[PDB]
Formats: sequence, structure tokens, C-alpha cells
Amino acid sequence: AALEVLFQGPHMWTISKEYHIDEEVGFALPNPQENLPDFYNDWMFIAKHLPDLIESGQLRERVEKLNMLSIDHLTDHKSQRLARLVLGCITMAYVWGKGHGDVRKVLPRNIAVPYCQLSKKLELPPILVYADCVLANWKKKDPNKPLTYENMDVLFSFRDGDCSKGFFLVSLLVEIAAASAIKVIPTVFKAMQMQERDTLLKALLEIASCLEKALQVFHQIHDHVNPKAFFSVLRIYLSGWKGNPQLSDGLVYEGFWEDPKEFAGGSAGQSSVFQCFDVLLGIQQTAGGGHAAQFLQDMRRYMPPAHRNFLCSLESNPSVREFVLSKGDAGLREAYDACVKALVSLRSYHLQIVTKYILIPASQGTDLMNFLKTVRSTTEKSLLKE
Amino acid sequence: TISKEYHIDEEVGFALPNPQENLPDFYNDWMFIAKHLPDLIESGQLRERVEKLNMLSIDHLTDHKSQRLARLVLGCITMAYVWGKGHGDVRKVLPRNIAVPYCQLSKKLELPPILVYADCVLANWKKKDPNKPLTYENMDVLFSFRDGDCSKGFFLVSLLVEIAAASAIKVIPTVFKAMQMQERDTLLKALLEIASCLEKALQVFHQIHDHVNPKAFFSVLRIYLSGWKGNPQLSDGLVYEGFWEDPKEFAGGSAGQSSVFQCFDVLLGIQQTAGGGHAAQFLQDMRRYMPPAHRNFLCSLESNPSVREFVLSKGDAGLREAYDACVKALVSLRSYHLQIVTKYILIPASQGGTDLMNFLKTVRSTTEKSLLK
Ligand code: HEM
Ligand code: HEM
Ligand SMILES: O[C@H](C1=C(C2CCCC2)S[C@@H]2CNCN12)C1CCCCC1
Ligand SMILES: O[C@H](C1=C(C2CCCC2)S[C@@H]2CNCN12)C1CCCCC1
Repeated sequence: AALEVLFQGPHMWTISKEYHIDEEVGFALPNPQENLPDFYNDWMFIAKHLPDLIESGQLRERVEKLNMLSIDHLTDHKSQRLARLVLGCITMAYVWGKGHGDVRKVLPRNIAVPYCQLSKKLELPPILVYADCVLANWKKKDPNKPLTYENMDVLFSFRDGDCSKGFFLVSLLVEIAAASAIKVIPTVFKAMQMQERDTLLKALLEIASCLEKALQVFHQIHDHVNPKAFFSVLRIYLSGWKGNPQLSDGLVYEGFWEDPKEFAGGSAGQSSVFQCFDVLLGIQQTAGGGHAAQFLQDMRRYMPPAHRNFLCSLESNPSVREFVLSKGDAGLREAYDACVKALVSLRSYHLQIVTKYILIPASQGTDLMNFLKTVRSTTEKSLLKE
Repeated sequence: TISKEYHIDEEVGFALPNPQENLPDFYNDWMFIAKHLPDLIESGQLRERVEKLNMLSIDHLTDHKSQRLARLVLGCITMAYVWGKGHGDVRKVLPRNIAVPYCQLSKKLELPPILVYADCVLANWKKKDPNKPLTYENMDVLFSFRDGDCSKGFFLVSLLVEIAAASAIKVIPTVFKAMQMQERDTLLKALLEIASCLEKALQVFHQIHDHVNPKAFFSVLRIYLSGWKGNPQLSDGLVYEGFWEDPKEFAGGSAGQSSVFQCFDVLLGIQQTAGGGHAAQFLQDMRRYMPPAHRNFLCSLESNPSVREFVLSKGDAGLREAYDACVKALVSLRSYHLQIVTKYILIPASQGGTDLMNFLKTVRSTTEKSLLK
């Protein structure tokens, strides 16, 4: 598909398998690997027992006692993705410890070298990203039952009662519900090129319907996450080392790079499905010199390369918004607005979630709300009719 | 062959072919100011002429070439207005009569409202004789800032190197088709031709010494090409009166905005934008300052399989040697350019550009580390 895009121009008449978008789970990693080869048992033991090793003060010693394991026995993408999740969770636990302020600024070579090597191979930074902790950190309990919260579990957690299962899985379920609108993207671009007004209108309504369905999926957050544990426990382990006063220069990846490196912590700003619909609908979240725009643009380098490629390819295609704005067609404008309105409804509900889980507990924050309010505002201002 | 939707010309590559030299008569007030910047600046009459302008509508710029020329005109006027005589007395508000059509035209071309490489280098040129080839002797720039500023030498030598490197672009489809069809001999020959084009571009670079002098470049030209992003002289940015309420920050024109140099780093798997470092962040940010079709071309190149990974996986010395000849040619360009920056920035600053050298040395080292052997 890439070869033909060079010759015929950027036209997304189909979703090429090279973008690694699954029909069922979208940007999520389909059926993630749960076990590494026996050679990596020492990594797996630490990753699977982070809550106990952290609480007992034995984690840093277990990490320091590791031998440097070669990454050559991780032969496929899924084992490399699991290894990235394993090493990333271990790195977070090692750096932050019990989460009370005693930090480690040097990641031992026995973990830092295979971590950075594997990160270079997957073109991802050596820090836990949304693609690790949400997109690859899951399993079905029963392979014969559908993708529901009851039939799912996470592979790794940080502390007991940290609500990592609820937080990661509800993000994953919303991510998967929104992904059902991705298969409609080629229909939208083909309808525009072939000037098929009724096909375009029906496609825009189907995308709006998928995004509306994703809002219902979001409601489950309240049943599986509690504000105290999320704010005081989970939030500490998901911090990065970029502009972080606790690690002002970054982290030393011993044996791999000489100087400490700064990397931003895992963020849902790294979700490709939400950036995908903002690009598709011409909600220029990444335009201008604003902080919100710069953050979302920077988060693309923290997405898997095929997903980052998908986003810039969406950007290279003609504008759906410009097409709809030029047609003097109420029905088409209304269908476009139903997609934008569904995104505004998701972001408005999400702002209420952030008030419950971050704002109120912090008072017993405002920079996070201002970012979210800017993204939401840019979305609301994209509506053709109020 | 590469799609016409990418707007890569067969002869001048990413440069704008035969740029428009005159705007419609309606825009005579803009053109008079832009064509007389050296005199209006020196005499202290420029800011008054800009303040005396009526707000002209951009609707009479009907094609891409007239919109590109208008962007060059407004951008040069904006730089002269902001920096004045280049002695430190700055303007922090761009008057609405220029700021509004500038921002509107910039939104239309999907470019920020500041002079970019695509304005001042890619569209700021003409042939003296249309029947003679693209040589320095047969070329001139459309706009300069001050007399003796060496803008002709600096802009044209950049343009000539940009055009020489562009001859390797037509080989890109051959490289990707050869990889997909598993045509080893075709791929080897393609890599050797790209190395040959990059070697030729180094010779073109040597001309800089004949047309630019360190004193005038450092003390005069450098001042007019500054932007307002992290600039202590305009710490909050520039007010684009009538268009945005708050001041906005935009980086100044940079060769980090050249699409042809970013293209060969993407093609050869030199991950200049990877790693979280400042150099990577800068080159990534500069893509939003390129014309959208050229930014789309870079995305498309990035979406194709890695040439480096393909060559590394074949256990083929001849193919590795051809790939290494491309990387070596890029290292040689960057090493020569570092010596130029020592002559034109480092030494004049001492009679201080160390951050600029560190950025260039990071880019060069990332290129050197891509050699297979
Ligand atoms: C406990 C509940 C949640 C909290 C406290 C929360 C918090 C946040 C915060 C603080 C940000 C700002 C960026 C950052 O700091 O990294 C953010 C962004 C975002 N969140 Fe959540 N979130 C929650 C649930 C979810 C769920 C279930 C999803 C669905 C996948 C989601 C999707 C997003 C997206 C896509 C963004 C990027 C900004 C936007 O596109 O509007 N969040 N979230
Ligand atoms: C008077 C001579 C020159 C000086 C002093 C000079 C200076 C600089 C400086 C300071 C930078 C860093 C970026 C910035 O600050 O905007 C830079 C980058 C760059 N320059 Fe030049 N330059 C000269 C001639 C050229 C020429 C003739 C070309 C050819 C098109 C060129 C191509 C580049 C490229 C492609 C970059 C980006 C970094 C890289 O890819 O290695 N320069 N230059
Ligand atoms: O943006 C971070 C986050 C995710 C992280 C979990 C681990 C990797 C991705 S999932 C989620 C859904 N909404 C926001 N998302 C943010 C970090 C700071 C605390 C609040 C959460
Ligand atoms: O990076 C700037 C620059 C260019 C400018 C000219 C006008 C718009 C793009 S051309 C050139 C070639 N090499 C470096 N390039 C900037 C120029 C002023 C001095 C500091 C460096």
C-alpha cells in the first residue's frame, strides 16, 4: 500500500494490514502474549510480583541481582511487546520504589540494556507507554467468551488495591468500542472522491453511532476504580521523567546511553483512536503553538510506528470538514456534527471523571484540567451548528 | 514515479519551480515596501509605511504561486517591521493591516505566519536568462533585507545545494520497488546513484565562501532571520493584531525545514527524530513549517519499509557497501557544513553559537552511527 501511495498519492481507499489495526480490537494488540520463554523466568517473577516485592522492600535487590538476559530469544512482535510491558513495569517500580520519595536515578545495566535494545527494535521509547500498559496488558479469561470486563484481566499491576485492572481495562474497552468506527474511514474517503453524497452521510452517522456507544462503555469506570487508590497509589507509578523535579535530568539507562534521558510518562494522549477521529474530523488539536497541540503531537512518537504512520496518512488525505463545509447540505452537516458532538460528549464526561479522580482527591491538577478543557473546547468549536 | 500530489518538481525538487515575481496591481502597496526594504529600513521609514497600509483582502491571490509570493512579501515585511534596523529596538505588535492578511494567507497555505525556508529559499528566486541553466551566475533572489547583507549568496547557495540533492529523489521509487520485487542488483545500483547525487551536492556547497562573508552574515543577515520562540527579545511571542488576542511564538526560518535533507535521513533509516533529545524534537517540529504536500511526502516515506533494515538482513557486502556510501556522503555534507558554521557563526561571535554547533554535531553523529561497517 505504501509503495502505491508514493506513485498515486495519499489516498486511503482501504485500511492496509501494514497499519496493524485489528478488525475487532483496533489499535489494541490482539490476544497479547501472557508468558515469555522459560529463559526470561527471572524477569517474569519480578513483574508478576511487583505489589509484594515493592511492599516488602525487596524489589530493588531482586532487580540488582538479575543477570543481563539477551533479547535474541524474543523472536516475534507479541513476545517483544510482552517483554516491553514486563521491563517497563519493573523500571517504574525500580525508579519509584514504595512511592514515598525515595527514588532511583540509575536503572541497572542488566535491565536497562535489554529494555533499550527491545525499545529500539519496536521504535518505542524505553518507558511504559499507553500501548504497553493498556493495549498489550490484557487477556481473556475464557477465549470462547466475548470481550467484556467480566471475561478480562490485566497481566501486570503495581500495588495491591491500586485499581490498575479497572483503570487499564476500562480504557481498553473504550479504546476498542471507538475502534469499531475505524472500518468506516475508507468508506468516508471513497465517498468523498467518488462524490457519493448519500454514502458519505450514512458513513458519518455510523461513526457517530460508534462514538456514542463508546460513551456508555466509559460509565463502567466508577465500578472498577476508586478515587483514593487511583490518586495516591496508581498515579505515582505512572509518572515519567520529563520536566519531573524528582528526576530533573532524566534517568540513566546504564550501559546503553552515557547521559540521563528524559521521557514523558504513559498518557491517554498516546491513544491513536482518539487522535484518529480528531484528524478525520478536522478538529485541529495539533495546530498552533499551544501547549495542548504540542503535547498531542509529541505523544505520536510514543505510539507504535505503524499507528503513528496511520495518523500522518490520515492527515495527508483530503479534509472531511472542508468537503462538508463546501456542499451547502444540511443533512451532511448534521451527520458531521453528530460525530463532533459524540467526541464533545466523551470529553465532557471525561472532564467529570477527572474532577472525581484527581481534582477532589488532590484537594483532600488544574494544569491537567486546563489541557483537557482546551482539547474539549477545540472539539466544541468545530461544530458547524451549536 | 512519485505522485504529482507531492509537488516535487523534476528539475528543482522541493523548490518552487519558476517562482512568481510580481503580484496583481491591487497589491502594489505590499510590493513597494518589500522591494525597498534596504532603503526603508536604513532611513527609518519602514515602520511608518507598514503602519500606513490599508488592510488588503487575500481573495485576489488566485493561484498557489501568487499566494507563495505574497507569503514571501508579507514575511519579509514582518521581519523588517519586528527587528527594525537590527540594533535591538524591536516591535512586539504586528499591525492588523499586515497581520490579518498574513495570518489568513498562512492558514490557506497551512504554513505558520513567519518566514519559513520554503518562502525565503524555495520561492525567493529567479533566472536572469530563462534560456540559461540553474547556476549562481544566472540567478538572483527576489527580496533582500539590507545592502551588503549577503542574502543573495546565502539563499541561493542553500537553494543550489537543495536542487543538487533533489536529483536523488527520482531514485526513491526505484529503491522501494527493488526492495518489494527482491531485485538485489537494481537496489545496489539505486543506492550507488543516491550516493553519487549526495557526493555532487557537497561540491555545490563549496560556493558559500565566494558569496557570503562572515561579518555581514553574522552581524546583519542573522538578525533579520530570527524568530520569536524562546527569544528573550520577544519572550511571549508576537501579537498578530486583529487575528489572535494573545502573542504567539513561532520559530525562525531554518534549514531544519528543508524537506530534501529530512528525506534522505528517512530513506536511509537515520532516525533523526527518535530518542527524546532536543535535536530530534527540533527536526520533528520543523516539519509543520514545510508545505503540507512536502510534509505528506515525508510521512509517506516513513510509512515504507526500512531500506537500512532490508540491507542489514541480506548478508550481502556489496549491498551494505552501497548503503554505507549513501550514509558516508551525508556525513561528509554535515562535516563540511560544521566547518562553515565555525567560520560564519562561532569565530565572528567571539570577535555564542555553541548550542547551534551542539545541535549540528548531534545530527552528524546520529548519521555517523548509521554506518553498517
Ligand atoms: C480514572 C479515570 C480517568 C482519569 C482520572 C483520567 C485522567 C486523564 C488525564 C489526567 C488526562 C490528561 C493527560 C495526561 O495527564 O496524561 C487524560 C487524557 C485522556 N484520557 Fe483519561 N482518564 C480516565 C479515564 C479514561 C478512559 C476510560 C479513557 C478511554 C480510553 C480515557 C481517555 C483519554 C484520552 C483519549 C485523553 C487525551 C485527551 C483527549 O483526547 O481528550 N480516559 N485522562
Ligand atoms: C553561511 C553558511 C551557513 C551557515 C552559517 C549555516 C548555519 C546553520 C545553522 C546554525 C543550523 C542550525 C539550525 C538553525 O539554527 O536554524 C543549520 C542547519 C542546517 N543547514 Fe546550514 N548553514 C550554512 C549553509 C548551508 C547550506 C548552503 C545548506 C544547504 C541547503 C545548509 C543546510 C542545512 C541543513 C540541511 C540543516 C539542518 C541540519 C542538518 O540536516 O544537518 N546550510 N545551518
Ligand atoms: O494519561 C494517563 C492515562 C493512562 C496511562 C495508564 C498507563 C499507560 C497510559 S490510561 C488513561 C486514560 N485516561 C488517561 N490515561 C494519565 C497519567 C496521569 C494520571 C492520569 C492518567
Ligand atoms: O537555519 C537557518 C538557515 C536558512 C534560512 C534563511 C531564510 C529561511 C531559512 S537557509 C540555511 C541554510 N543553512 C541554515 N539555514 C538560519 C539562517 C540564519 C542564521 C542561522 C541559521
